[PDB]
Amino acid sequence: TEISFTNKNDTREIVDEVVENAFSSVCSTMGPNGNYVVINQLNSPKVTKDGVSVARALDFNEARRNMIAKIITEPSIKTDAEVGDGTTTTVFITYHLYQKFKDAMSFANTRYLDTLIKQVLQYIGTLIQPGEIESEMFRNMLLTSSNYEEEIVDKILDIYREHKNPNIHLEKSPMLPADEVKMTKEIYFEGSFPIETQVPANGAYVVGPEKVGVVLIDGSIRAYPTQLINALLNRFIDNPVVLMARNFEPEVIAAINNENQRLGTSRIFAYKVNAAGLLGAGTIDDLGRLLNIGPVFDVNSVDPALVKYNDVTLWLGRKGILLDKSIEEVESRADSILEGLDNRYEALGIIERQTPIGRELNRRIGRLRANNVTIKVTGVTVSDASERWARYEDVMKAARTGQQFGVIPGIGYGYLMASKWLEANVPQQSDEKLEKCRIGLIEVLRAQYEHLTGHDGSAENPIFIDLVTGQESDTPMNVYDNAAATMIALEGAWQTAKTLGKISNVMGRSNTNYA
Amino acid sequence: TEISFTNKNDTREIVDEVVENAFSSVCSTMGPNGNYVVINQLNSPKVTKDGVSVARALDFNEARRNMIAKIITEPSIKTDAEVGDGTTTTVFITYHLYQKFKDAMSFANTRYLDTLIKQVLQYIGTLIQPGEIESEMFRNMLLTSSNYEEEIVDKILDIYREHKNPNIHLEKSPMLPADEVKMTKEIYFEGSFPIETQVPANGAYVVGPEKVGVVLIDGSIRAYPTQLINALLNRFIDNPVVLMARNFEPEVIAAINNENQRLGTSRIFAYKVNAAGLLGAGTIDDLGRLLNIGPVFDVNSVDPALVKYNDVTLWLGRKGILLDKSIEEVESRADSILEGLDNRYEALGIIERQTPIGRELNRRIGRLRANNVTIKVTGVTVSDASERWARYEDVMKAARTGQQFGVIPGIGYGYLMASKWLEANVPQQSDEKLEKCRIGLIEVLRAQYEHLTGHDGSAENPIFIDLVTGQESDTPMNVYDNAAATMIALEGAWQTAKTLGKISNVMGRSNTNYA
Amino acid sequence: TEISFTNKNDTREIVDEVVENAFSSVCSTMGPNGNYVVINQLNSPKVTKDGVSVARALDFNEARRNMIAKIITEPSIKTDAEVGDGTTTTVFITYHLYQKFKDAMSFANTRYLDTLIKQVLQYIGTLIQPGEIESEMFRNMLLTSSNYEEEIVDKILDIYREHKNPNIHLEKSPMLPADEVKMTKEIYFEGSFPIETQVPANGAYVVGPEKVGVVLIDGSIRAYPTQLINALLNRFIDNPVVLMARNFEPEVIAAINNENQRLGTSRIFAYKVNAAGLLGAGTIDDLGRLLNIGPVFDVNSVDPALVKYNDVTLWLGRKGILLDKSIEEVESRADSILEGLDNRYEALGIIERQTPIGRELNRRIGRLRANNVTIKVTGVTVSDASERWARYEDVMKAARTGQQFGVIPGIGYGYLMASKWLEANVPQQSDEKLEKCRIGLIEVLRAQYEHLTGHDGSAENPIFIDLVTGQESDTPMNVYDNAAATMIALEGAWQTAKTLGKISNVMGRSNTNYA
Repeated sequence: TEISFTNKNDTREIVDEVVENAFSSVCSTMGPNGNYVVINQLNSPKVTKDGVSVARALDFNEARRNMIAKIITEPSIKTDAEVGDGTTTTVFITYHLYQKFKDAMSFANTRYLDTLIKQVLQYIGTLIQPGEIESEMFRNMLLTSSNYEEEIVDKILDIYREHKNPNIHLEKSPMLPADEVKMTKEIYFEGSFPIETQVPANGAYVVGPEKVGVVLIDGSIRAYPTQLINALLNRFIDNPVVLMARNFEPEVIAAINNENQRLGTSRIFAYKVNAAGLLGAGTIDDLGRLLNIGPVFDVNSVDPALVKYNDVTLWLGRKGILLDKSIEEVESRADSILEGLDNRYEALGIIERQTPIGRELNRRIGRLRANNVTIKVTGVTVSDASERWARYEDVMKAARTGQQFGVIPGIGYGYLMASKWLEANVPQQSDEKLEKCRIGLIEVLRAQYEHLTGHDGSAENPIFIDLVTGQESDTPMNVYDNAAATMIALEGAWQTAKTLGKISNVMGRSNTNYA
Repeated sequence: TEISFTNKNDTREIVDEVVENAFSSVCSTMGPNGNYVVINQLNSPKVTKDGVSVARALDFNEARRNMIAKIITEPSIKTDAEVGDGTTTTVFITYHLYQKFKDAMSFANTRYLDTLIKQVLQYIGTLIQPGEIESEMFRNMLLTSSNYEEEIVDKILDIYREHKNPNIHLEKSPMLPADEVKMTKEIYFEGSFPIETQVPANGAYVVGPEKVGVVLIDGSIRAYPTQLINALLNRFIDNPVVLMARNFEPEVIAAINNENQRLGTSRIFAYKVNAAGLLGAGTIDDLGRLLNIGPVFDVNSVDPALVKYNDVTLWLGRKGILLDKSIEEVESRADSILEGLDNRYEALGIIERQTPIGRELNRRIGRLRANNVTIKVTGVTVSDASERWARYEDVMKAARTGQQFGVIPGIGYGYLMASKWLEANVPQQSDEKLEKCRIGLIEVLRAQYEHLTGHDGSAENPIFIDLVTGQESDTPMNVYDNAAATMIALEGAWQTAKTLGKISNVMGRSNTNYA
Repeated sequence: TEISFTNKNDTREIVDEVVENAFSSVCSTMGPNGNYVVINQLNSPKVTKDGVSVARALDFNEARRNMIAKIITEPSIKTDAEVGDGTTTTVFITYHLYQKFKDAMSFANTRYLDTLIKQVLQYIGTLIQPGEIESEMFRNMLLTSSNYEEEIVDKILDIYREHKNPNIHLEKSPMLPADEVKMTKEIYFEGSFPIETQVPANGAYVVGPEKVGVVLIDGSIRAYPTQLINALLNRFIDNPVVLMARNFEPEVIAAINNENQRLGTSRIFAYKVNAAGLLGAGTIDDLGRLLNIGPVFDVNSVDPALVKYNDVTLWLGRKGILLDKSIEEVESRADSILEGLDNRYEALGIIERQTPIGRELNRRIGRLRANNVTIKVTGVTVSDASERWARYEDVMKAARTGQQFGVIPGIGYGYLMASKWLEANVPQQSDEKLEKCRIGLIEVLRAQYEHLTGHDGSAENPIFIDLVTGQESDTPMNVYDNAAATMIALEGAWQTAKTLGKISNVMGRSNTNYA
């Protein structure tokens, strides 16, 4: 009376059965006619607009059906865990590419669906328009908040009414009053303690003295740095010898006794910086003498822990320098601004296609340079504080898109003009007739605008291939414009839902063990 | 055997049904023919007229229908949170606005439920005569209690036959005869302790010495005001300052030892004031100067704890001032009558349109100006005193809307003349055939006519449009007029009958997560 | 509950509904068009491909079908316990050997068939490519990753360039610079604690080897010595008394934790060794007389710790011993490998055929030699780091098998040189009609290549030279060459699928009891 081999037809019509009634709960709910769904709780019923929590609660009770829906819901909500909004297109064209019931073979109709979606990504990134200003973020907030609380919209318009991308703050309010927006000076990036005995403080880990001797070795110092025989002897009773590096902290974390238990009353300190990024020349550059600490040392195992060039109790600069769980420098002089302008024009160059890898020096640079704005809300109840927190997370990632990424034009416009492009690209019968059938099916990218204007009437997209829907235009019979979806959801979520449409049809069984 | 999807065929016939056997549940119990409903209890049955408990006990057995009807039983009690009555108006016309089964497209058949009910709100501001005389409350009380009990209504008509709407005190009475209506010498609000040392007396809570130098810090006091080091040391042995504070208690509440544990033999008192109201020009002017407690200090963040302005002795006057469990102050002097005239012109003059927000003096503001009336009623048992207590709170708030808002004429008046308003507004074929259909459906705001005169016969509405309708004329063979329905019910319960006959039609799913 | 007699056709169709739907489980998951299998957990699913984690999970609910699928899958996980792959080829070709089902009368053509399959395997052990150098192994690493990363590709080749046959390990670290090649001398073998009082350490269990007096029980400790305290008392602080025992510890340990933990409380060790093999007596001997454990003790439990043979304590050599969860060494210098591993290297003269006598033996004895490279993965994002993580995990297994088990031209090239070899046959042309039908179905040695291309098509027996051996290699329908499988898979899979096609039709019934 349970689940076992289902072969294949009770797992053919069990995956034709939950890509339908998890599709039809976010096919009606699209857009301005934003049809509600009541989700039960343990408690009283909640009623909702969007498919986010709907896909969270897509719970059947036959553990087969629930099991299979546990993957059609999963990246469609992980994508909005990333970017906030954009599920309702993913969980839509994951059914319009689940029309691929036959074409699961690796060579022909998925090499011409890797390359064809590759040209689609190419023409999209070509087609992307500079959605940067906040008066069309006023247009985006019409739908990304479901016009619920424009107070958070006014807050984030005050946020990026200040300089672009400061330390955008994360804070709720259990207390009642004081909506607060404070522009402060903070250069906050990661650096912590290896051992509690390495820190001058223990409460807030702040370095006690200023002008403190800091040794700077960025890369893998593979000398096994327990051999502090003259480098530590330069600063023997003087100051905490601070080392900052990447993640190469070897078993010398057990050889701390060679100074602490053995000779050496100094206050040695040696820990890593943020995770794997291209900042091998930047994450020591923002530290050092370019912002007045010390030498910008290359990723190398040279200049070991034995002896240094020179260390002094005049070593830091006359700015705000404190070790923390993530080390804090205030009053940055020039170099953070230099690397920030460098990666700013780097984030102006390749913003249009938006390939992050190669540009994700912007993982920190751009997050770091513009200083700090701290935020506080008014929470009258835990429930609506969490709701306005979720809406704050909606609008702040949308602001991240509208600044670092961009905002694409209208809704199916990047698909209907992609259908012009799939008239521009190869329309012939390719090396397989299934590939010609597949370009006949990737003619049907336009289903998103088709179904969206089927909320308003009528759903006749093939006339609208030619000229009528353009530009920033996916024309209903209302206004023809003033609707622009966001960008990186509509592109990366597009690609990972192509992976969804080719994965959930190449699924063909179900079993039950325990591992 | 549990929750699933229901769409559409299992959710058209699951929410087209629970606005029927929750429709006959509170449309039967209307009017003269008060066709009872047996509500089961934990015990023996209760038999009921009034639709409050009839809505509150709306319990099917399936979690689906229960889960749906939880949001149609909720505006019924939100009507009671608004005024107290109008529940069966709400459920009746949320079903006669459940004629939006299929009309979900964007422009026409939603904006003639937005703008058309906006014009009906315009004719609410136009139509409602402010009924202040109690001979129209006489017309209200014939049916507004569901023709059940007139003794408490006779009590409140004696109150409004005496000095109208005083501070009616709230207290039970465990004795059978002798309903007491007594007038005392009281201006009434309360005071208690957040901290055990913050009460002056321990025997009977009465402060010993009079002629207190009473300083006030009105705004957000982050210090939890232990700042009294000079104005308290000028009255070091005499008496404690009767202080008033705000609800902001930060981490300094452990640091109030600067007054508690340190010097100062004082007997200090501190408590909060009410929350913020949007008639701020009246609901802090009644607190600061009209009670004559102390100074009127402005809301700002200037003048820190270094030095203050002045402390005078003779700020108060020879009147009744005593601190107790509830503070007693008697004989306010000069501003009450002229201020009451000024604020009644301010709350009657330019708000003829009558939005509910904008005239919220009827919350409590007026029970602080007017002195006191203590009442003692026929209570012998918790159950029936609770029942007449619920009916008491139903009738007195409708009476206070008759005192501070007004009372519109009758039940058949506000739809059969607001259908003359749909001849004042456009009755022909509008800009869309969907708009023509929508005003043809709002032409059936005479369903109230049909429902009132179908208890007696007959519901022949096309003839009696022109001249018969006044007042309340949904023609019985009795009187044709002379009973009145209340005002803010037929506005606000009307508005939430619009929105919740606009919600529970388009909802088409019922899912589950579990917290 | 009613586990009973099936009789007997209900054991034809309790095994034809196990072997057939076990076959349609993992006959699709081969090849390019790998249709996934969704293994459940008792939580949310795990979507996988290979027949390893499918054949773990071929779990019908019924106790008859579980009973039958416990014999088709015990070779499927013993196959990849032996090497790492060959599972899906095993339990595929068991169904294509279980059309011998119809020829249940088998003893005439089982002396024939099983000797024929020996000659077929002899021909497969004629069709050899002993790929040990990086000539075509370069093509293998080129083909397993499409040259993903030349670090990931050529780095393990660089490990094989200098250091012979290492134990390769990999880790993660969120850092960019080069991978951490760690050629450190530790050799894995087994030993842990019976009681925490036995080990000198408790964090990492590391022994502190000095004057180490070891008494050796190499064998199964079966003489039940409770008398192990006399030489313990004679050798109390004179040495850390180390008794080595087998993994078969009897329940004398309940008479030891109350005896030797008590008075007579020296640093006593008595726990497990590795499994029953020649290095079961070899890992205690190469570190034995050479590096202070002791001379050869026979596989026995004779002469307990009344008194030792010799008091061998101070043989502390150029070595490092550390007890662990499994006790290992650090930097041994004696001829531990020159004692026996040269005999294993000349026993790698079999690796032409690589007979199963040896496929366990010389991996267990020979691959415990020297340095074991343990690295950490890099990658500028988490996602690509996980990608090259998994892909380096992939490539090290094929590299291990290429060093270990050879690399054959695979897909059907083994099987369809074999079927051509059986066309111009094993020269006894079958005069027996049973044997003639059986050689006609050992012409369904072709079905693995046939079905592997028949996911797309096409293999027929006059289409040898065109599609099978055109072009003269493993031929996918792009380039017709450059693919390779591991040779042990299409050797041992064929052997044990013969011993599952010999069962399961000479199976006739199904009883129950608990012994």
